[PDB]
Amino acid sequence: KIKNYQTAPFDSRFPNQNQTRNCWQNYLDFHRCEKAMTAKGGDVSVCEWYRRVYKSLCPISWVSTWDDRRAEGTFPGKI
Amino acid sequence: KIKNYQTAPFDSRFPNQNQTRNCWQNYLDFHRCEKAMTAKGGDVSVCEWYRRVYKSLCPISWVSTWDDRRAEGTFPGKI
Amino acid sequence: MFINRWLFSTNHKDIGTLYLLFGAWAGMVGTALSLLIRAELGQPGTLLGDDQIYNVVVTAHAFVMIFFMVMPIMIGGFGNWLVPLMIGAPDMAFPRMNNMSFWLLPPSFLLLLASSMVEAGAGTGWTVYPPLAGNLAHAGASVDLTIFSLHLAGVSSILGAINFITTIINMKPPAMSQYQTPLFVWSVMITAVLLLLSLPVLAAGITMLLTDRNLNTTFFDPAGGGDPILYQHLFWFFGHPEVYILILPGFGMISHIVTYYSGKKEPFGYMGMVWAMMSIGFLGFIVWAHHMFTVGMDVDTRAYFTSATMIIAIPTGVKVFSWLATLHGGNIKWSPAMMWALGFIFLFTVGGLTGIVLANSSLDIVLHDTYYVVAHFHYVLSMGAVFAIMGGFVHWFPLFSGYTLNDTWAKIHFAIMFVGVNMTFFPQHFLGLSGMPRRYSDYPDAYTMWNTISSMGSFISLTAVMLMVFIIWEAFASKREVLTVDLTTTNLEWLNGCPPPYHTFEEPTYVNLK
Amino acid sequence: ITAKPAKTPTSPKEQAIGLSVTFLSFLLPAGWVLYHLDNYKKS
Amino acid sequence: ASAAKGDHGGTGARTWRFLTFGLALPSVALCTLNSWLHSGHRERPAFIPYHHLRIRTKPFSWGDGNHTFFHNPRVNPLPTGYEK
Amino acid sequence: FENRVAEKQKLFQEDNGLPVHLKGGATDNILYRVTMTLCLGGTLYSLYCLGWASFPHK
Amino acid sequence: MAYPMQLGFQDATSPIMEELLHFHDHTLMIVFLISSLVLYIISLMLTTKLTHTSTMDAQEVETIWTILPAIILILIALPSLRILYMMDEINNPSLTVKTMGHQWYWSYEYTDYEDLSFDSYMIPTSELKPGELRLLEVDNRVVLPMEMTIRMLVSSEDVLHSWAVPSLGLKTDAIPGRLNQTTLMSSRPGLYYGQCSEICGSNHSFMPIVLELVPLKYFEKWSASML
Amino acid sequence: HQTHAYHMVNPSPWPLTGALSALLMTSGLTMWFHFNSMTLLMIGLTTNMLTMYQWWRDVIRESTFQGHHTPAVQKGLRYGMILFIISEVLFFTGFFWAFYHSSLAPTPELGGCWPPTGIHPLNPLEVPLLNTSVLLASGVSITWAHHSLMEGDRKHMLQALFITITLGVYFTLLQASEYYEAPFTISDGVYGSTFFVATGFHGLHVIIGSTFLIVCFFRQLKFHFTSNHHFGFEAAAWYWHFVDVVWLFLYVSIYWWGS
Amino acid sequence: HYEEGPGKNIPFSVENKWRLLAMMTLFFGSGFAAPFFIVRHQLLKK
Ligand SMILES: CCCCCCCCCCCCCCCCCC(=O)OCC(COC(=O)CCCCCCCCCCCCCCCCC)OC(=O)CCCCCCCCCCCCCCCCC
Ligand code: HEA
Ligand code: HEA
Ligand SMILES: CCCCCC/C=C/CCCCCCCCCC(=O)O[C@H](COC(=O)CCCCCCCCCCCCCCC)COP(=O)(O)OC[C@@H](O)CO
Ligand SMILES: CCCCCC/C=C\CCCCCCCCCC(=O)O[C@H](COC(=O)CCCCCCCCCCCCCCC)COP(=O)(O)OC[C@@H](O)CO
Ligand SMILES: CCCCCCCCCCO[C@@H]1O[C@H](CO)[C@@H](O[C@H]2O[C@H](CO)[C@@H](O)[C@H](O)[C@H]2O)[C@H](O)[C@H]1O
Ligand SMILES: CCCCCCCCCCO[C@@H]1O[C@H](CO)[C@@H](O[C@H]2O[C@H](CO)[C@@H](O)[C@H](O)[C@H]2O)[C@H](O)[C@H]1O
Ligand SMILES: C[C@H](CCC(=O)O)[C@H]1CC[C@H]2[C@@H]3[C@H](O)C[C@@H]4C[C@H](O)CC[C@]4(C)[C@H]3C[C@H](O)[C@]12C
Ligand SMILES: C[C@H](CCC(=O)O)[C@H]1CC[C@H]2[C@@H]3[C@H](O)C[C@@H]4C[C@H](O)CC[C@]4(C)[C@H]3C[C@H](O)[C@]12C
Ligand code: CUA
Ligand SMILES: [O-][O-]
Ligand SMILES: [Cu+2]
Ligand SMILES: [Mg+2]
Ligand code: NA
Ligand code: NA
Repeated sequence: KIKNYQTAPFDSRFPNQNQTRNCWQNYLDFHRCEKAMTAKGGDVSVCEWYRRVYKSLCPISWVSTWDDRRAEGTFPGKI
Repeated sequence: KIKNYQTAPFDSRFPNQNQTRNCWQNYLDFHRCEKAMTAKGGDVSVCEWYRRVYKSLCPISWVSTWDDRRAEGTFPGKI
Repeated sequence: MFINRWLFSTNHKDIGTLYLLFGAWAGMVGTALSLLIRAELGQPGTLLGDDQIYNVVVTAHAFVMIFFMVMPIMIGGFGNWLVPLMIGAPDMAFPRMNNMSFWLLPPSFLLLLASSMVEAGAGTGWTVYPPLAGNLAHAGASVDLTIFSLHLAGVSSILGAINFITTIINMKPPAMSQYQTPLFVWSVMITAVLLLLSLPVLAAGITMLLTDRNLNTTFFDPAGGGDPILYQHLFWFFGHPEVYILILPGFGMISHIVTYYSGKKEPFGYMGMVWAMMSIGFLGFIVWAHHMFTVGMDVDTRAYFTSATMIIAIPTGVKVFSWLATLHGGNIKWSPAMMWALGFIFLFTVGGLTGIVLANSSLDIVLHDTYYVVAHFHYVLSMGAVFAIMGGFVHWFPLFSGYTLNDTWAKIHFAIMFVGVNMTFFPQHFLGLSGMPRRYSDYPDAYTMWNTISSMGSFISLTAVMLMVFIIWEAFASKREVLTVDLTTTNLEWLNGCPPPYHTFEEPTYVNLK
Repeated sequence: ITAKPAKTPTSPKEQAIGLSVTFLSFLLPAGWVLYHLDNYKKS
Repeated sequence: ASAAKGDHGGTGARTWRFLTFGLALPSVALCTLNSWLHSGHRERPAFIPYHHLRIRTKPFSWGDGNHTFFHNPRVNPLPTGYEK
Repeated sequence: FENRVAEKQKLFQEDNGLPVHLKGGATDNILYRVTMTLCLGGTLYSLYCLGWASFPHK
Repeated sequence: MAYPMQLGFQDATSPIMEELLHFHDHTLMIVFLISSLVLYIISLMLTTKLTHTSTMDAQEVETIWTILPAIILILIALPSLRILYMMDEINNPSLTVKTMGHQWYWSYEYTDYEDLSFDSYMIPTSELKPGELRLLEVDNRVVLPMEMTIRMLVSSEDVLHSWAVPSLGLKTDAIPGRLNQTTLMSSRPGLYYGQCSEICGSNHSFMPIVLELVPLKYFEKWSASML
Repeated sequence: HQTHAYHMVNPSPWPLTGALSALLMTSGLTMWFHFNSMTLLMIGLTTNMLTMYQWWRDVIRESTFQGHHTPAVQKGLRYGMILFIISEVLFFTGFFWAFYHSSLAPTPELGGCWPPTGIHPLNPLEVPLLNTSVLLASGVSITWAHHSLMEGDRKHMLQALFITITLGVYFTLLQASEYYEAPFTISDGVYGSTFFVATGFHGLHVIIGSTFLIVCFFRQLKFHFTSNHHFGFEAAAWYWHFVDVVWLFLYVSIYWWGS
Repeated sequence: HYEEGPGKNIPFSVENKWRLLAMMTLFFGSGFAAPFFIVRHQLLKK
């Protein structure tokens, strides 16, 4: 929808070797957006940028663990 | 999801006598949401809650000034 | 009387003798471990086992060499024997606490031994990084015994530091200022300040590892919000000062030996030597993260640590050139101690220079955790700290014992050791540049030739160690009693004869103020 | 340095004994363990 | 920088006793009153088995291995929640 | 209380050859022997525990 | 990879590794010079019967032995820091690949589009095919496009490891709970080897890295083949 | 036979018994953590207390009763105590470093925030503030005690020292109660880890410092101190101010800023 | 008081050079041998 996505671009908020927070922020951003587009009457397609970025950057086991905890009700970030 | 909106409810983020940041944050949130929707195609109607809250709380002259500065390119908050 | 004298001592000389005996015994243990290392690597394949037994050996090798051989010999041994004599003092400030610094060390060593006998040992590296050193990857008592071993060694050295600083500040003749005390006394004072400040941070860090392993803290465990990298900061905030602690008393001994056998009354540029040691001590506290250039730190931080590390070359070079300038114009006595000290100056310089190579964080990416680092620190330790130890031992053995060594045998010993250490460690530069990692029990086939040569060198150094033992025996066997030495006017520790009486300076020296 | 003549001089023969004993005391126990390495990795 | 007094003719025991009884112990008394006002127990919160809390990587060396050293049943839940 | 420091000064300066840790009299010897016996016995016991913990057990 | 009797660095496979080679040459020349001057001066001090044993004034000569080393240090630090900031520059990659360290093997994830992941284990010596390299081969190599800027993200699922490829100038520690980034660019196709570079237990010596660098079209063919 | 002023100490067994006590306490902690047994640890704690008791008893014999503490000897002990306190400051610095490291960069496991999700900190205006007033007050009362001693006033020295000790005990009982009431534990992630290990080592030093003050109290009851010579009292006061300053740093850092 | 002078300021006797040789051999030899026997212990344990 403004795509041709290849991989996550440089993000001036996360310019250093430690990219942990970049994965974390985009995972939060995707799921906050996805929740907003459900509870208020919209389309998750608007959330797609964050989805591609976090999927590109985040270890699969981090994503999997975070998803399990969101389902368990123990995810400690705010969504 | 469903209205019956009367006025802005108590917000634990802003529990004290100074409500300036409550007005400011809901103004930012509305216009951030708006920008996100208008781009990816979707509907500004999902932004409606923030619009009602900032309209309830914010002095007209603040909204008017902030709107002028966004049009001018001099709005100092991040949207 | 034997128990009163040797278990209940309050005498700086006897306590120094205990440290020297302890450190010599520890040197045998550390030498045996080093040979087991080089036997594993002496041909391609596996000799002993996988990396666990191998790295229990490596870990123990480093702890024994550093905490039980170098520091007890230099600081407990030469420091206790020489510092009071060199300032005319009748003993140390806290003569009874001094004995406890000594007797904490056999228990510390016993705890290290126990760590290697229970379970599968602590195969962690002497750095003991979590999570490998945590209770999932190193379950059981071994790592905890290692932590406790360090705690006791740490208390030993902290109390010893308090003793040396107090003695050196408070117990000089009233006319002697700090700028009239000998350079070896300065070197022990500065070493003691570094120990006082650095060991408590290590103690904090290893205590947090103990509680992560046993009380369900998560200082270093990301599941609790902890960070393995925090441990590394705490460890290296101690561990860089620690290598200056290992070399500074050596610098002080080298200054005395080079002065003496150049026939000089004084080292060249005394105040510059004091300045340089103080500068090295200070800069040694602000460079620790050069042990961490590959952990993911921001580029500006890597730049700062590159720069601050390299600046230590400036005061160190002042000392090297001042030793050369002390030789300059001397009536050179080619004694065995002089040979140790000359080998020190050159080989310490090579090792310091490869340290400056590693300070460059860009090149350190490729050199970190390879044998280039191993080559760097064995040049400053096996050919610096150890050469200063051997030079001071041969130089002062007649003072401590009252007997002379056979100089020809001591020169042979130097010659064997010089060949052995250089054959052992010089090829390790090639192994490092070409990418052989540290802490490996086996290596890709291309690395065979230099590992084979390095292991052959390690056996030559073994022959030197064995010969030393024989040389010490021969001296005590023949009983040539010292009569006089030269240069006593600028070497006060000799002026009460060999060995000095149990109590010296009961009547203090007379020193006036003109 | 100057020194009195040796109180109990150690002849070249005595030195050969002391040297040999010293070297053997290092070599024989380690040698025995290393010789039997295979015997250990199988028990 | 906020204080407001005088005192220094020359300092001694009488002055430090004056400070002890006239300032220091009254401050303790007042903080003791403040504390014995805001005492009384907060509404204990719903249990959520967060994975960064109630850490258990090895059993504690006392009791059943699963209770902290100063465990308070009223306010310290176990990894499985509050006790009965 | 009364100041009896002078009588302790006389006791601990008595020329009887005793080291300071024993100069208080027979109580000192008892406390020393208790301390040293616990230390040496405890140390022997720690060595037994090493031997036990050094081999697969339990 | 290293070869028998090698003395120096593996041949550079990336531009940054070439820069490091030239910087090492520069610094090693200085190391050799200073080492040899100190050795020479030692021999000079020791080879004359002339003596001078009275007090010598030190002030003048210590200006020279502080200023000259200071200048040398600056001449090392200038190119050293240039290369440092070069490595750090924004480069926008066309591909992100993750690697996770384990006891004792590496896994790889290519999740830009497809959700591809696999494990990469050392080939035991008893299984090497003839002519393959002891301790260095893996069953599944890191297939990558040559001549392109690649973002590698490194972490661990257990203890510390470190992901290294010496001929690309790469070594990035693998730390659980942390996602470390490095940039990879190979000038050439081929096979590029490295080894775990943080002690990690029993088989630290035996969990190598093998990159397989191929043209983009061949990388795309390989990716497409994994659907 | 000496004509210097320094102290040649009688040969002593307490260094050896102290070092053996360290062996027994550490191997005893190992036995407690890994082989379900407190026996060695209890022996080590007992021999450590016996060692400290007899060693410092002998220092009192050597000084109050035998006269070996000349001004030069006293000056050495002043340096020794300052250096010891410095080493203890650096020990605490390591725990503050851990605290700021974790709290300034909270990881995703915490919620990416500080305090972590699910942590409910104590109110720093309740018992922690009271504890702060208690230790500050005790710094005032110990200064009154010091001046009374210097002015030769036995009664007010004893009163002021007793008040100082009472406040140290009050702090310790308040902290024990706060530990019991705290809804978070040492196992509650890095928040609980930094909180309990740092304030716990501090509480240990309060108990040590209070014990030292109690030793001084009984030595004062026995007239050991002169109005000019009382270094054990000075050392205990320095150590007590150190304990007070560490508390202030804990209060501002962990209880207040980290809440 | 204690004995003083060469060979008297040490916790071991040098009165007889062959007894001394045995002592020094046991002393340094035991330290050098210990790591080999610990390695054998770990190898034999399991
Ligand atoms: C006492 C003896 C004991 C026996 C043990 C050995 C002792 C060490 C003595 C050995 C005598 C050393 C003399 C200089 C050695 C340089 C060897 C070399 O070719 O090095 C090459 C480089 C990398 O080079 C390359 O990438 C390309 C190499 C190929 C060039 C093209 C020619 C192709 C054929 C190559 C033929 C070989 C060339 C050598 C040409 C030879 C030129 C000298 O490797 C390196 O960086 C390794 C550098 C290690 C860092 C320390 C350097 C400062 C030491 C100066 C004093 C030495 C102290 C020795 C330690 C003390 C020594 C006394
Ligand atoms: C005696 C011990 C000792 C000493 C003195 C030193 C001294 C120095 N060390 Fe080293 N070092 C160790 C023991 C020591 N080191 C150990 C044990 C490790 C590894 C720990 C581990 O991982 O286990 C290590 C690791 C280590 C690293 C980490 C490498 C890695 O792990 O990737 C670095 C990086 O900067 C470093 C640098 C230096 C420097 C710059 C000096 C400088 O102080 C040297 C200064 C001296 C000179 C420069 C030579 C004399 C000077 C002149 C003749 C003047 C002219 C010279 C110039 C102008 C350059 N050392
Ligand atoms: C003081 C420190 C010191 C000394 C002297 C040595 C000495 C030696 N070391 Fe040491 N080594 C370390 C400290 C030291 N080492 C450290 C810190 C590490 C890293 C550990 C880790 O990675 O965690 C290490 C790692 C290390 C490795 C790498 C292991 C690996 O990465 O897998 C190797 C391999 O060859 C090695 C070999 C040797 C050899 C052959 C010697 C030989 O030169 C030894 C020869 C013998 C002597 C030098 C004699 C010693 C005895 C005395 C001086 C007593 C004299 C007696 C009297 C005066 C009475 N060492
Ligand atoms: C429930 C009970 C739990 C107990 C657990 C054990 C802990 C308790 C330790 C408490 C410390 C008590 C110290 C008592 C010292 C008494 C001896 C003394 O004070 O000795 C004085 C000298 O001081 C000196 O040695 C100065 C000596 C300084 C000693 C400092 C002690 C601090 C110890 C800290 C150790 C633990 C570290 C924490 C772990 C991380 C004697 O000199 P004066 O006073 O001038 O007298 C002479 C005049 O009379 C002449 O006119
Ligand atoms: C994990 C578990 C680890 C357990 C480890 C336990 C380790 C050791 C067991 C310790 C047993 C201690 C027994 C009492 C020691 C008292 C020493 C003391 O008080 O030493 C004094 C000097 O130190 C001074 O003052 C300076 C002030 C006194 C210093 C007292 C320090 C005690 C040691 C505590 C550990 C400190 C670690 C610090 C850093 C974290 C007196 O020195 P002396 O030479 O005696 O006399 C001199 C005569 O002139 C006195 O009349
Ligand atoms: C890395 C440091 C180690 C250095 C290397 C030591 C150098 C060699 C020392 C000699 O050691 C001896 O070698 C014998 C073999 O020559 C062994 O006898 C063994 O072999 C004999 C012949 O096969 C048998 O008669 C014996 O029973 C059997 O014990 C013996 O045990 C061992 O003590
Ligand atoms: C330098 C010192 C290093 C020390 C490191 C280890 C410290 C603790 C070692 C363990 O001590 C042993 O542990 C057993 C287990 O807790 C005890 O009970 C044991 O007693 C009998 C021994 O078989 C049986 O009843 C049981 O197996 C068992 O409970 C046994 O008495 C005791 O000595
Ligand atoms: C390494 C240490 C952080 C340790 C931590 O993670 O616990 C941090 C804390 C403060 C930092 C320093 C301060 O930020 C000040 C400097 C800032 C410069 O950009 C780098 C050097 C500089 C000197 C920093 C180096 C390094 O990153 C420091 C020392
Ligand atoms: C001033 C001080 C002591 C002089 C004295 O009182 O004897 C001397 C001793 C060592 C000297 C320093 C060293 O010689 C090293 C540097 C030499 C340079 O020539 C000047 C700065 C330099 C850093 C010197 C400054 C100053 O002259 C020092 C610090
Ligand atoms: Cu994985 Cu080393
Ligand atoms: O540490 O160099
Ligand atoms: Cu360093
Ligand atoms: Mg590393
Ligand atoms: Na091998
Ligand atoms: Na006073």
